Amino acid sequence: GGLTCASAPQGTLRILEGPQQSLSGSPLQPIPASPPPQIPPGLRPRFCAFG
Amino acid sequence: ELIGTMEQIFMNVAIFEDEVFAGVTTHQELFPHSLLSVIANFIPFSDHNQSPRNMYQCQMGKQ
Repeated sequence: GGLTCASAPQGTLRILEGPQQSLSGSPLQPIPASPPPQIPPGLRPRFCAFG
Repeated sequence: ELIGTMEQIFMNVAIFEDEVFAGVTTHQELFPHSLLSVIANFIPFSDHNQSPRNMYQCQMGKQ
């Protein structure tokens, strides 16, 4: 009436919960790159010679 | 994301865009001058001076 060893298991199942990968879009930056410093339009000379 | 000193050795981090690739370049840096300190970011055009001179500027801006 006691507990005895039974037949060895024939296989093992290991369960884990996993989600999946999306598409590669690689959206690097809101406003991207190093935007260049640049000329103010027209500007004009702010200096003249004497005479 | 936020990465650490040991987690940064196993990942590619572009600096400028157009340096980002498809398989390579897992991450990307926020600004190109992220590498420099707060004081080293106050030196103008540090890119065109030799380096031992940016080390003296950092020590001279504090005197």
